[PDB]
Amino acid sequence: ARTKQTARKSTG
Amino acid sequence: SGPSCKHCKDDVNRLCRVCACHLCGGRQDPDKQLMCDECDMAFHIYCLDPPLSSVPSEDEWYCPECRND
Ligand SMILES: [Zn+2]
Ligand SMILES: [Zn+2]
Ligand SMILES: [Zn+2]
Repeated sequence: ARTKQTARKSTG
Repeated sequence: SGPSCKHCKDDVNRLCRVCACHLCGGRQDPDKQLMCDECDMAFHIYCLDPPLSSVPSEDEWYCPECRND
């Protein structure tokens, strides 16, 4: 499966 | 490596079709949103109330249209 590099949940 | 959206990156806060659900375009749970590799598009597989019990990572997921080809 493929996902977007940017997501609402981002961490440092 | 660059962001999936290079045209609306500045407006990532806004909703854009390039990086959004193909039909509704909402973001109820993009982390659970699967994209078809052959069509390269997002599907309502996650927009529907009933969620999937497990999401395949090693096995690429294809939209029903691809399988019905
Ligand atoms: Zn975008
Ligand atoms: Zn949708
Ligand atoms: Zn497909």
